Amino acid sequence: IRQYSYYYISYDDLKTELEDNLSKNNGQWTQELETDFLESLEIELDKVYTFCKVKHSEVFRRVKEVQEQVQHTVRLLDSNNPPTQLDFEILEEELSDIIADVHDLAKFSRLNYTGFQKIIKKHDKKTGFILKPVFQVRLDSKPFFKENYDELVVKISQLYDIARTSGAGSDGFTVLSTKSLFLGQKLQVVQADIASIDSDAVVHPTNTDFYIGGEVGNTLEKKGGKEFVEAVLELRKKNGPLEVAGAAVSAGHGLPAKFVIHCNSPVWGADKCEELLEKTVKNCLALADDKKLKSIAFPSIGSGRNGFPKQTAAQLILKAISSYFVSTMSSSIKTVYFVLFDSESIGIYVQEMAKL
Repeated sequence: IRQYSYYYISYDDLKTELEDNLSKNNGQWTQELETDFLESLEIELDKVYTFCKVKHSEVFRRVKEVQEQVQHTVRLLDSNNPPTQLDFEILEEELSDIIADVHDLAKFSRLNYTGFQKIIKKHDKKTGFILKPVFQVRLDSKPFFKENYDELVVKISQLYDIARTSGAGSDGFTVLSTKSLFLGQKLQVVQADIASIDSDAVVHPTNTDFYIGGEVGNTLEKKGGKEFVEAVLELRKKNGPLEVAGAAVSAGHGLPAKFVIHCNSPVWGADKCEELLEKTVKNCLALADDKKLKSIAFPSIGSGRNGFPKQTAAQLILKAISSYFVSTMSSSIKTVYFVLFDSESIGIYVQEMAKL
């Protein structure tokens, strides 16, 4: 049966009134009929307005109750107590009730708003009495709805663009492939200048002395300028040299990135070099979590001048990233970017990501 009141539309009785009065006066209208009709309109407007005001506060009270419930369940887990079957049942019932109310309120508001506009247009046309400006004043003093079609389309189109470009936006870098890990972390292959990527952290493969002359180092220096170079130099003095598989962080001065994570990857052929490449990646991720970062961008570390075969490097890096999020309780990292420039590397990473 539902609450009947959401099915109430003022236009229905207002139309009947307008038409019954027209018919009874042979299609003629009078100031007396106009006075009565404006009274009906004002009554209907107050009815619709007060209803909307009441229902919005009701929704608000119920969502607050919902928040307390879900908060309660989080606190249970924090205290090592299990969420219960009853808790899920109650939460789902409350939510489905709220959405029913929101959905019916949305419909009720739109249809009644359209109603007032349409009954006025009909009235002014059929009667020759121009009521639109006077009723507009009433309508504006009792706001219950506004279409704002332009703003609506703008926002919906933003969501369209975000979803279509897999979250980057069409003006942003290009996302080529996305895979989600079990806990929800996104792995994305992107084509871009890694220096222009505006992730929380960018990874700079380097050596024990923080040499910045590598490919990534160079593009960071191009983008970041003197501030980047000086920041790296300061990090070298403060941190000391980078051990193999070691990582260290500097501020991303002059860079879109907030932080630069510098790592010292092992050389291909060195003792335990594959294991050390994994450790390098996890150490980068650990530092990103340490700074509470939500995103980190890797180039293909190891496969450059360190001489790792591209497929092997990709396989090891993805293995380490997967391992890390399995091991790490409540990581802040939501997205890992793989910033690649050529087709073969893109192909290799896409192939390896599918194997997970």
